Amino acid sequence: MSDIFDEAASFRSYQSKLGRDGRASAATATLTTKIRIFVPATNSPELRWELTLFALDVIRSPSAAESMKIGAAFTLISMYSERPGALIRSLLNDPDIEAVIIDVGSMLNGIPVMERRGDKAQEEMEGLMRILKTARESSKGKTPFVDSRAYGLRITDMSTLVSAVITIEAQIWILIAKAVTAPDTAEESETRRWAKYVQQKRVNPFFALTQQWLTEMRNLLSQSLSVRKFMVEILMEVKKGGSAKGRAVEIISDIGNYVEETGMAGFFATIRFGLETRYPALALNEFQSDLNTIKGLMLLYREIGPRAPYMVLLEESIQTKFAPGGYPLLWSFAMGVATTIDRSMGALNINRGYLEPMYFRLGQKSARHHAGGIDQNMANKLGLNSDQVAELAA
Amino acid sequence: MSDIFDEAASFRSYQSKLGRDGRASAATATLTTKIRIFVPATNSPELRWELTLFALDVIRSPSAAESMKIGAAFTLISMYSERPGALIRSLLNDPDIEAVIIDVGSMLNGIPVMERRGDKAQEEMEGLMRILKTARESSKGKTPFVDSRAYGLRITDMSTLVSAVITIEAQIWILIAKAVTAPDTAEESETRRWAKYVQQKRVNPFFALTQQWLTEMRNLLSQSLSVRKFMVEILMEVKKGGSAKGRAVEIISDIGNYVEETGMAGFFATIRFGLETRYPALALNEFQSDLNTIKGLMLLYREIGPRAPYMVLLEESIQTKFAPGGYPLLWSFAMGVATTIDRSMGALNINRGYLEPMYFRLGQKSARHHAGGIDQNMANKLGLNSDQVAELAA
Amino acid sequence: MSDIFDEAASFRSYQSKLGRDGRASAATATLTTKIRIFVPATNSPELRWELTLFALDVIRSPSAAESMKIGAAFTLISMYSERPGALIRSLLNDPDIEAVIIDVGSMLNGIPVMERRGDKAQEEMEGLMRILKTARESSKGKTPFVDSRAYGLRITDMSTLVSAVITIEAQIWILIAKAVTAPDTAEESETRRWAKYVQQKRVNPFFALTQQWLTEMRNLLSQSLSVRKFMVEILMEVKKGGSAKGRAVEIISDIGNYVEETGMAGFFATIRFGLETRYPALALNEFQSDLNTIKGLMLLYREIGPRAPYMVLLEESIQTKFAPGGYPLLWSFAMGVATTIDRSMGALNINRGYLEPMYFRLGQKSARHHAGGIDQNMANKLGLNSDQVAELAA
Amino acid sequence: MSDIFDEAASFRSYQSKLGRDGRASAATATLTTKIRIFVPATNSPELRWELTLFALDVIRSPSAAESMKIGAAFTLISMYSERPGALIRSLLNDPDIEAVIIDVGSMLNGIPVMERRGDKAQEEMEGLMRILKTARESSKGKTPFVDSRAYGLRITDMSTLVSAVITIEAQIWILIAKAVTAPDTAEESETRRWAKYVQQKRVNPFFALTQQWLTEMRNLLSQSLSVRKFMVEILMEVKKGGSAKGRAVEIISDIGNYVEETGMAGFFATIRFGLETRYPALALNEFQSDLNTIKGLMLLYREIGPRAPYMVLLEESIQTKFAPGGYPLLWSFAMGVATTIDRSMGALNINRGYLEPMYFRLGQKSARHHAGGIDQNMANKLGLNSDQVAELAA
RNA sequence: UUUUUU
RNA sequence: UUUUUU
RNA sequence: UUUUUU
RNA sequence: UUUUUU
RNA sequence: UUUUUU
RNA sequence: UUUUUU
Repeated sequence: MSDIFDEAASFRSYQSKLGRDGRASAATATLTTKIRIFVPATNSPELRWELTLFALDVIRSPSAAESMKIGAAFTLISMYSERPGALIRSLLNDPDIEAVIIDVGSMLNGIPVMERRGDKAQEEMEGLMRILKTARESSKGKTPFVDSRAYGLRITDMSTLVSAVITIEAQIWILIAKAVTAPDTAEESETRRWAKYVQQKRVNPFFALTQQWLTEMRNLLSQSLSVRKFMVEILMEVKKGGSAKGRAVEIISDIGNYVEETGMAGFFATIRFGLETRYPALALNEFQSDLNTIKGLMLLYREIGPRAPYMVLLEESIQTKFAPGGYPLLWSFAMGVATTIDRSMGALNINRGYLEPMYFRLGQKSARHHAGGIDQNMANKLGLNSDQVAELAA
Repeated sequence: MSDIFDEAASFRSYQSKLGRDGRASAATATLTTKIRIFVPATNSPELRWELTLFALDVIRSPSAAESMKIGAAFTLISMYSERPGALIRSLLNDPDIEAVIIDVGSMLNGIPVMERRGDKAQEEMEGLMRILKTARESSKGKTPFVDSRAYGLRITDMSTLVSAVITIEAQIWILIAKAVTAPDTAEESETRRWAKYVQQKRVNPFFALTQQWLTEMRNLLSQSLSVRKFMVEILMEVKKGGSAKGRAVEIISDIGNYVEETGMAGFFATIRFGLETRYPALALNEFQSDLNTIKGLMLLYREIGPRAPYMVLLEESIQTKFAPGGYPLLWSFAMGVATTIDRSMGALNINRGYLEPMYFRLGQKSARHHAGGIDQNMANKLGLNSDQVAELAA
Repeated sequence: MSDIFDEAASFRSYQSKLGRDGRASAATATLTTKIRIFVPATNSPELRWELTLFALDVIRSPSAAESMKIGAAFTLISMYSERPGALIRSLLNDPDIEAVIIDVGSMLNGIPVMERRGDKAQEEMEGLMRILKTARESSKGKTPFVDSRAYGLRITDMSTLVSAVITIEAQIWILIAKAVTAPDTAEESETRRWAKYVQQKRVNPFFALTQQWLTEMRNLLSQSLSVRKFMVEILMEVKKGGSAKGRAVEIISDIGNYVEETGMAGFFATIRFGLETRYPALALNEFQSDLNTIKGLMLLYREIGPRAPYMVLLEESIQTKFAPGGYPLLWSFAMGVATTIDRSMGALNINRGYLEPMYFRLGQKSARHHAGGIDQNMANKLGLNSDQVAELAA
Repeated sequence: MSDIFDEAASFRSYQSKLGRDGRASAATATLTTKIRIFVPATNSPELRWELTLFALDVIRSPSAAESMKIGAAFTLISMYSERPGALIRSLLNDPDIEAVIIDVGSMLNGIPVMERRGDKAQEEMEGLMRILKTARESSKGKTPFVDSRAYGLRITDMSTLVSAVITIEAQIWILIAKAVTAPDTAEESETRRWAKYVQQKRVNPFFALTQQWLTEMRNLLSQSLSVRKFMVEILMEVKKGGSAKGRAVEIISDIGNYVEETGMAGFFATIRFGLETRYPALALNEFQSDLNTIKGLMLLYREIGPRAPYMVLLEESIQTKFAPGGYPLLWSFAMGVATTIDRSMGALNINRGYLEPMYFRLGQKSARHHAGGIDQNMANKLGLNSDQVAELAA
């Protein structure tokens, strides 16, 4: 009767937020891994330049352990800040890892431990020398930068160090946009971002890393989750306005503008196209369940919080519920109308197992052959029937 | 049902202002660069004239470091004020740089440090002499001014110094309008502004810098963000009325009238043409999402504050969300009707990847062949059907 | 009549807080002096030990400039903190001086500048070498510590460094109690404090500086006001409870317990003895004005704020109004009863020009020969007349 | 007039809580020392017995570093708990030190590191062997226990291990009562406590450590503040009732009953004797200031919190204000009446510099020759005048 | 600063 | 201005 | 700490 | 930017 | 990202 | 799970 079909809606709403309530216990505590991070102790430009060169070499090194690579990545990311240790310690929310901040102090060819020399330090020094030697020998004499003069470059001016560091941060931060979604199909959007930032003169093109180093760093970023979590935390903190933003922070926020809502193109495309742009072909007895699921998904997305856009980057378990597969019909309709309407829509790889070609064809027809689609008109267009006819005439 | 398609609007509104709340921490502090600024200590016209000649030479100098160029630019901009040091210190909001104000004191061919002569001063003196020599030799004997007599000119009268300084400030401030949007396509609007100010007799044409110096200064301004931030802060402070405005301040505000809303022509054109000038072809099921996005953008623009018009100049990350690409359909419609209606509209370079030629054609037709477009008439024009027919007859 | 003698009280109350209202302008800005502070960049014990040895040598050095001595003192005081630069920058309220924090980085015999070596650094290195040589030659081969082995001691363990640093901070902080009140008559209370802290095992007596170095440091502390202001700010910050206190902080607070209310023994003795311990000889027509002045002084002291106890250390101008001389009669009475009652009271040098021997004799008599002094008894001692007689019998 | 002498009370009350308000900053952060703690990983009795034997040897060792001694003490104290690591981590509030909990795992003659054997482990093994050898050689073949058979004793039963561990904890916890007050004058009250616990059969006398080991451990406890802080935290946590108490916890609480209010005998004796036991000789114009100070001290003690009784153990700076010296007159009176009344009172060493023999004699007379001291009688003893006379007749 | 008993 | 004890 | 009666 | 009348 | 006029 | 544009 009347009561049923509403009890169903309440049941689905309750099932969506079924057990996602309360607070968990500390028993489910992940084992922690020690990660050694080399941060610059002082503000001298030469020390910071040598440190970032060392971090580039370590990241490029093939014999480097994963923990050393994560340490080098953390050193690189926090290089712009005047207090990298404070930035790392105050913007770390990774239960998987524990970070031991190490102030570099002075600067040799590698790093001088300067803590009980001879006792448990010489082995670390030889290890760092081996890492550097393997990094330099692995490449065919090619420096990490696309320009050989950028590697063996002496930096003593603060402005030059700042420019080079900003360029390195920009080139690193380009990769996060398509690091886990489709790392193989990258180097096109990344090149577009690099060209955009070069044309804006925000980055000096002299310090441009080669594509081999970029591929290695992207592979490291995709393999590791702690680096992604740290960078997402940095993005969230920068997104919060209120204070003055520096050049590095502004570049990071501009990149995060592209980073947001990555890996969830299906859901947002479904929203924008199938749900909005109201077409008379919506209520047809095969889209009502999908509409209810979509509404529940919007409520869940609002409930998640500030980490919702970067759900794929943090690899949230909630992301699976957002993926198409629970609403294949409306999703297929929406991507059909998207591919017919948006030219850019159509390069997306959507050869899934629930394509529903009938509904894709229905959406394709609904986009063009359906009708002009005159929605409720606040202004009284009494004589616009001929206008609608002319618009549909194309 | 009824509830859906409104939950969507609330979801998009919440997603727009998703994480832009709260206050950030001091951990994300950009590394600061020392910038040396030479300000005139006294009000003697000869000292100020020599100082601005030195600043012109330093800016024109090719061997000058970037920090020295920024110092010379800051010296030039604050030259009009009777207390340049106070103006710089009370109108600086650049976290990227720290300014060390240096009172010039006396005036030699370069600048006399007059602080422990011999100790850490002789090297600076030789450096300044090298800068001046390189600046003079780099040009083919051409002075920065278009008139050779304007360079080696003795100034002892306050009025002549004021006139020359005002001319230099005007010619510098013309460049900010098209410094980052399209610096290459400049020298047309800049020449138009210069002709306008010459015809108004606000600037004395004798102190007219050559186009080579203007190109060098524009390149420096585009490369550097601190100078842009300082000049935008000056524009914002001058825009606030209430006090008496001097000739320099009035010229600066008149230039800022053109400076405002630069680099965002797409968004404002979309507003003015597609949104306003209500055409019966608006509600057609492919513009509703764009309308919602545009409304959210207006709310965001109102929320930003007084820095909203100069978003491109400060290179805000929020500017990316305002750029066309998130609403290509309504944007294309609006630029179509603009190019058909506004003659000046059409010189804009809009060969983007989301042009949507079908909607551009639809807007072109909507501008002329659609209808006369009679909106709600407060006055009862019962007999104006023939008037509308005659108006449409063209 | 009745109205008069109350208008007088209101007049004196208004005269006390006559012009101490409103906010001052920035025109009265003291000229600032640059002070170079060498802080340890890292946490390595050897670097910190070498740095504090260098600071001890600089303080002991006779050829050192005053600014260098203040820098060495600031380096010494903030040595215990893990972030000396942050502690100095967040606890500095000295308009007289500006502090340029310098991270030491590495550690040579002196300090390596490690910033454009050769350019404006070699002269500083030779200056530091001259400072060290003069410091070592000035003494008759005597190390700053009372033990010659404590100077040329290698420190690699964190615990030993912490113990030595705590001892040095304690021995430095003993001097502030009697640095400006009576520096010449010191070395008795200072020795008592040192013995107290040795018996408590809070300080290791091996790192005990000689008395010559202590005298030099006390002279430097008395000469300089910025060091006193910084140490008073540290005392005020430590006094505020709420957080966990370390060994250094606990020692500093324990010393500040003695530091408080220094240099104002006359006023507080007058309060405690003349005002409290109510004697029938108070209201005698020569103490009413002094009572009114004392009440006004209490109101002023409450109004001053948290800096009231350390008024002599900061050399407040308000301290002059608190000194005896505006109420010599009641002050003389109070010191008379104090010298008769308190055995320790009597070592105070009070041979002032307003001693009023008649009132001193009156107080001496009031202490003993006056009466037993039975105040209002809450418990009804109906039979205690004989008890009072026996008590007065002595 | 009437207003004065109350403004004085308000002034003293405000001066007592002068600057003890607000929250301190993190700039005043003490440097932290790494402390290595060896905790038993499993519950096997043999492993725990070997671990506590090793800790006893390390504490007795003269060549052991202070950090190793603190680690051994922490291992000993938390030995009773089934999860020593959790107990240490959840009951540590020492900003001076950082604790790195180390699970022992297996058990060799010393401790097997069992973490990358050969790499940075062999040196630690040789160090532990040297520590054990020096500990065994330093003594004249004397085991830490008073019985030679208790050292080389095999423990495989859980009950025997529990009994031995409880005995060791008891003998360690006896020392805290007089570790910092008068460690030299100990071994009398400690022997009395040991005899009390032996007569109660709570501790098995077979595991009785020799007096040399007890003296060494007491010296270590007096030297170190972190161990005292940890043990005081344990005492505070145990004092909070509500849960079931084990034998070790009950013994610890019984010992803490004696531990409480240590090192503050002067203040509490002054309270109990001078303030309570109301004598007609109180209000005599030389005790009113002391009464006000005592009231302020009671308010401060109530305001301090649960850490108030163990103020001397934590070496609070607030303890100095509680010590006699700010109220020598009432203190002398109270100790006089105490020495006349309480037989145990009189062994206290009170040969201070502010004894005031006149007031001590006055208190001695007030105790006996003053009067019977009949206070307000709720029951109407109309005929008890002869009873009071007989009571005074003695 | 502290030196009792409990 | 200041010269004790704590 | 405790040493009665009940 | 401005180019009338008043 | 941006390329008009004002 | 993901593969557009921005």
